Amino acid sequence: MSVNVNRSVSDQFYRYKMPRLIAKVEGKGNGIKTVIVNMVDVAKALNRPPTYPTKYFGCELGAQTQFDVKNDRYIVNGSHEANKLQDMLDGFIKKFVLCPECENPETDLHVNPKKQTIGNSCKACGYRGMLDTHHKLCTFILKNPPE
Amino acid sequence: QATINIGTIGHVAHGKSTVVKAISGVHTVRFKNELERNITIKLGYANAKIYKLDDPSCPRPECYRSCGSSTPDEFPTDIPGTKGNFKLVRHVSFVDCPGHDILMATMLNGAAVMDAALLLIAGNESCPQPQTSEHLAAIEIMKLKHILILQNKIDLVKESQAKEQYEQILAFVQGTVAEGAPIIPISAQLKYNIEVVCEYIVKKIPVPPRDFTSEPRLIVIRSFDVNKPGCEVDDLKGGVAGGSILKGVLKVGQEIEVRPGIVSKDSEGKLMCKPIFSKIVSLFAEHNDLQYAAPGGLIGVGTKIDPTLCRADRMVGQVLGAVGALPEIFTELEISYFLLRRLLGVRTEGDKKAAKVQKLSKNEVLMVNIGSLSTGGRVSAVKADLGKIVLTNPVCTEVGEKIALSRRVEKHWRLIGWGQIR
Amino acid sequence: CRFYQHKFPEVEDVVMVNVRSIAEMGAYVSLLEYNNIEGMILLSELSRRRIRSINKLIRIGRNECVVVIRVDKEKGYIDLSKRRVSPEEAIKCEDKFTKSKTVYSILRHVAEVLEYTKDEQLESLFQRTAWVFDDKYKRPGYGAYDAFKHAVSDPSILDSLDLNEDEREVLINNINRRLTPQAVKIRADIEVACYGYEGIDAVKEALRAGLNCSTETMPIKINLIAPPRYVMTTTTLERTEGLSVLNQAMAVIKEKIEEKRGVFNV
RNA sequence: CGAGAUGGU
RNA sequence: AGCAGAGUGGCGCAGCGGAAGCGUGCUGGGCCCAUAACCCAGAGGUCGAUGGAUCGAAACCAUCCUCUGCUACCA
Repeated sequence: MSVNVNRSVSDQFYRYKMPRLIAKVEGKGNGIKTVIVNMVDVAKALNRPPTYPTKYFGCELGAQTQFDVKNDRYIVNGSHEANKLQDMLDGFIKKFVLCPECENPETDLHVNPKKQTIGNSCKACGYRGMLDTHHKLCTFILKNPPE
Repeated sequence: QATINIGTIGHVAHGKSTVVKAISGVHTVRFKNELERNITIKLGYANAKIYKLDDPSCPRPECYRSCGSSTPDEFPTDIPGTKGNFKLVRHVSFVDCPGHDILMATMLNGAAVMDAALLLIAGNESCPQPQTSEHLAAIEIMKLKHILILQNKIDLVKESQAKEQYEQILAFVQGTVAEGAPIIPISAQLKYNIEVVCEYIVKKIPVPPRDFTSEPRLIVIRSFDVNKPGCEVDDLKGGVAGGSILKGVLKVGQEIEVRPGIVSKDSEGKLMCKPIFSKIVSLFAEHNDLQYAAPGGLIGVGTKIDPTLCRADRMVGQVLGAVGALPEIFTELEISYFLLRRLLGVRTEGDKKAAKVQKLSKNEVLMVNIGSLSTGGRVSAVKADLGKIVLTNPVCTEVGEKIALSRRVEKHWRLIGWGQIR
Repeated sequence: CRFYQHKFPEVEDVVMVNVRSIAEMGAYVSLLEYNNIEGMILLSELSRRRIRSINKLIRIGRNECVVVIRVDKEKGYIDLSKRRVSPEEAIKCEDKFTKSKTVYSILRHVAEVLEYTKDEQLESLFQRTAWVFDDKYKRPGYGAYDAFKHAVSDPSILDSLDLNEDEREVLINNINRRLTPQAVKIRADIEVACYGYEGIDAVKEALRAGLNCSTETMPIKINLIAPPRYVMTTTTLERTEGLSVLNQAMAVIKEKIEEKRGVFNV
C-alpha cells in the first residue's frame, strides 16, 4: 500500500504522496508501548527531523514519547493501535502546513531560536506568516531548531 | 552515408519510443541509471533503412511477415510477399527532435539539421494543439518547406474526435503556415498502418541541392561515444563529433575547425576569442568506418580532443569548416525583428494570455538563435522593432539572413518572434 | 606452558585472564600468559558504584583484563582487580596477548620434531633463540614477534644461533601468509582536463614521464573516478616512504601539460 | 537518607 | 567502473583472527495478593563458488559471483 500525504483531499492526482506508517504494540498492561517502525523514512519523505512528527502525537494524545540513538526506536507510550492514530494521521499537515487560501501543503519553516519566533512560508500561492501561539508544538521547535 | 535526413518533431505527452522504432528498427534513448519517461526530452537520433518488395509494403529484416511485438495479447501480421528479395529505396536517418518547449533553441537547431519534418500528433490533450504553428512557422522562416504529419496515440480515440483534432488544427494554421502537409494515421500500440509512413517519406520529400566541390561546411550537435576502459587513461580514442555536412567533400587527415571556438583565459572580455582546429582522425556512418565523406548526410567525425568535452553534449549547435575559413564570427549583433501575432506554447477551452507580445526593454537577457546555433543576448540599445546586443558566447553564419528570438516572458524563455542581421 | 621470561607476574600491571568460578568473597581465575596458575578477584574490586547483578560484570569461560594488586612468591598467591583498568590499558593488554599467541602458535608447532615426548622440549625451544630475541628489549616494550619480522626481511637473525628448519619456515610463514597483501596505500587526486588539440600524440609523455632512470619494463597503475578527476598510484610504495613520489608525480602530471601551452591552478 | 508506580468480583 | 557492506543460529543491528557477539525482539520461569519495573533460562545449525597457513574459518589471505550504499561510468 501507499497513500496521499493528507486524506482531507480525495483526488487521485494530488501533488503529495508517501509510504504507509506502521507501528508495533509491545509489552503488557500498566507498561505498554507503541513503537513507530517507518518513522525515519516518513520524516525523510516529509522533509522534517523525526522528533517533530513523533512529538506531535504525544501533544494531541496526552502521552509520553521516547527517542534513542542506541537502538533507533521512536516510541509513543501506551497502546495506540488502528484508529487511535489512523483517524488523525493527517494532523501533522492538517494543523500546521495547509495554506488557508488553498489546500496545497508545499510549505517550509525557518526558526529564530534567539528571538522566540517560527517563520512559515507556502510555495503554492505565496502565503507567509508564523505558527500559532495557542498550538502545542511551538515550545518544542524553538528548543530543537532544524538541520 | 545518406541522401536525406528527417526530423521527428512533436509536443509533451505524445510518446516517442513505439513510433521511432516503427519507422527505423532503432530505440531512441539517452543513458541514465533511471526509468525511461514518456518522451526523449532533448535532441537525439535513430539510424535507419527504407526498402520494399516488388509490391507496396515495408517488411521486417526477414521479409515474409510484418508480425508485431508492441502489445502482449496479440500478433498483428500481414504478408508483404512470398519471402521476396528486398530492394532499398534510398539511404535515410532520423533526427529525434526535443519533446518539450523548454528546449526550443535545440528544437530550432534540430529543425535546421533535418532536410524534412515528421510532425507527431496524439489524443492526450484538447483538439487545437499549438505546436502545429510553433514548429512550422519557424521552419518556413528557415526556408525548409518539406513537411509530413503523423497521428500516433489514437488507439482508443473515435473518428469524430480524430476529425475534430485535425479540423481545429486546419482552422488554426491560417495565419502561420500552408495547409499542404499530408496526414498519416497509425496505431501506437498495434503498429497498424505504420508502413504508410514509410511510403509517404518516399512520396513527399525531395533530395535537396548541395555543392560537392566548394569549401567544407559541417553542423555538429552531438558528443559521440568514447568509453572508460583502457591501459592508458587519457586520450585513448579522442573526442568524436556527431553532425551533418552542408558543403564540400571531406577526408581523413584533413584539418577541420569550429568557428565560435572559445574565449581565451586572462582576456578582460569578448576580445581574444578564437576558432579551434585539428586533423580528422576517423569517420563513422551506417554502422561502418570510412576514409571519405560527402554533403547531405548525418556522420560521426573523429578528432584529437579530450573526452571530458564528450561525457555530455557540450557540442550542441556548432558550425565547422576548413581551417582558416572566411565566414564571419559574431560576439555582438546588429538586429531588426518582428513578433508573433499571439502568445504561444499551450492551449485549452478559452484564452490564457494569448494576446500580442509586449515590447522589449534593455534591462533583460534574450535567448537568440542563428543558423543552427544558440546564444544568450544582452542589450546595448533597443526599440520595439530594432536593436544592438552583446552575446555570452560567439555565433557564426555564411549569410546574416535570419535570427530567432526568445524572451523571459515567464520563468523560462519562450519564442516570441524572428528577425535579421542589419 | 609460560609465554614469558619470568615464573610469576609483577605488581601493579595488567594481565589477560579467564574466569573459572564465583564464591562468597570473590571469583577464581586462571592467568593465560602464565601456565594456567590460580588467582582471585574480590567482589569489592569489580566496580566504583552499586552492582545490579554480578552475572553481567563476570561470567564463567569469558576472557578478561585485570591488574595484579598483590603477590606472595613462596606460597604462590596472586590478588586481582578490575576497578583499576582504563580502556587504553585493555587495548594494550589485547596487543601483548595477540603478539604472544602468534609467537606461541609458531613454537608449539615447531616443537613437533625429534621425540617431542614432554613439555621439556617446549621449555628448551622457548629458551635460547626466542628468549634472547626479546629479553634484551623488555624495557623498550618489544616482543620476539619483532625479531621474527627482522628474520623475515633478513635471516641473519636466525644464522646468529643454533637453528631448526621448521623454526625457520613456520616463523616466516606465520608473518608472510598475513603480510603478503602489502597493498597500495597512496594515490594522487588531479583536477586536469586538457586544452591540447594534438592530445592523442602529446599526452603520451604525461602518462609516462612520472619517474626517471627506470627499467623499460617498469609499470605504474593509473585510475579514474570520472573524466575531470584523474588518479595515479605512486609505484606501489607504502605510506611511510611514498610521500616524495606523491609530490613529484602530481608536479610532473601538471608540468607535462603546462610545458605544452596548458595553464592550471598550482 | 540507592530505586519503591498502580487496584473487576 | 572507484571505494564499502551483505551471503544468520532465532525478527532486526552486523562483532574481533576462538565454534553467537552485545544492546534489542520473541517464548517460558522467579519475585507480588496481582499487573508493570527488576532478576534468570531457552531457540535441531560447515554463513554463494575454487585454492592456502591454522588447534580454527561467516569472521587470517588469494580468485571468481551478485545486489545494494556513496561517488558516478564499459550501457
